Amino acid sequence: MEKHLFNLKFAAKELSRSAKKCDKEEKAEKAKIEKAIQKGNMEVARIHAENAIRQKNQAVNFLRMSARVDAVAARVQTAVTMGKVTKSMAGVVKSMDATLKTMNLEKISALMDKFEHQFETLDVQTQQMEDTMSSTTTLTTPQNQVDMLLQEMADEAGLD
Amino acid sequence: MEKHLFNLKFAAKELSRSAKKCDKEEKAEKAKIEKAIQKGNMEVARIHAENAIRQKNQAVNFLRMSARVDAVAARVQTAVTMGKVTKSMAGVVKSMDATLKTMNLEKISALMDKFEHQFETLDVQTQQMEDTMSSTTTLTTPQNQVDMLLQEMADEAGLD
Amino acid sequence: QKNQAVNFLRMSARVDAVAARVQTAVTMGKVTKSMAGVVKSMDATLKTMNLEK
Repeated sequence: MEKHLFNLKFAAKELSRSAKKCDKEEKAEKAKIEKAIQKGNMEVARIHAENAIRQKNQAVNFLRMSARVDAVAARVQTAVTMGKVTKSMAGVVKSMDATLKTMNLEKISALMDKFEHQFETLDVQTQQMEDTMSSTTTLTTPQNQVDMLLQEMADEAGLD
Repeated sequence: MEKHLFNLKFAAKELSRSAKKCDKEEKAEKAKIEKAIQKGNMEVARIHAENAIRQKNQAVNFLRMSARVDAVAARVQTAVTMGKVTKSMAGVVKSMDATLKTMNLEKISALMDKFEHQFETLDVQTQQMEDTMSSTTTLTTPQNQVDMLLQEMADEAGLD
Repeated sequence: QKNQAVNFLRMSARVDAVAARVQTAVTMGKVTKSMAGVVKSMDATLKTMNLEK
């Protein structure tokens, strides 16, 4: 499908370029007319005048085609990108669906209260551990000593 | 079909070039006439004058052919590019059609309400998850503490 | 030229007035911020320096 989009854009840019040439030729042809009629030739001056004119009207005609073809090119662009979005969206709806069948909310919620209970047990493990761990080395940290220390750095705390 | 377009443009540019030569020869031939009649020769001066003239009228004739042939060349150009646009357009109408038969709007719209329902379920999954997830670690974020904090940075907020 | 002199000079007046009040607004701003500063630093140094100690 892309192939046709690319050919349309190509045809558009094509028409623009050709129109551009015909216009350029038009200007050059004015110049050439002036050189011609400078001699006093009334025939060459004629067919040059003529080719100048046709170059200009061709410029109009081509450039018009460039317009309309460009428009269709735009809408085709929209059509393709729309296509991509549609496909990909179908993709997420499906994968998410078949992953919504085994992930259906009940199993999740269960997994979550299971979660609460779980790390709750983590916390009690922690607490227990730190009780025995702090009652084994506790000879090296009297309560009294810590009291007088904390007081020591209390009264003078911000005095430096 | 391109082959004939290319031969027409070729014939046009051909005629232009030959016309150009005949013109150049014309000027050179004026010069040569002057050299000739400088001696006083009334015969060489004749046939040179003659060839000068015919060179000029040939310039007219050729250049005229260049004009008209160029015109047909232009319209043929339009015909070809029109051809390309037509084919490619037929292409998009068809591919898009046979992709409009299995993509026919009803199935899409269905896919879309299915879409709403789907990500709706996503949101409830989210909400649930964050409830248990924020009620498990919630010991580490008292409500009171957050209140006094937010107030702390409320009163002085923009004072810096 | 003379009436323009009047007109411009009038604009100079009023714009100058607003300029003055804006000046007051800014300096007021500075004073407010800095004052908030002393109230706070002095406060958090009033918590560990509280009169009893």
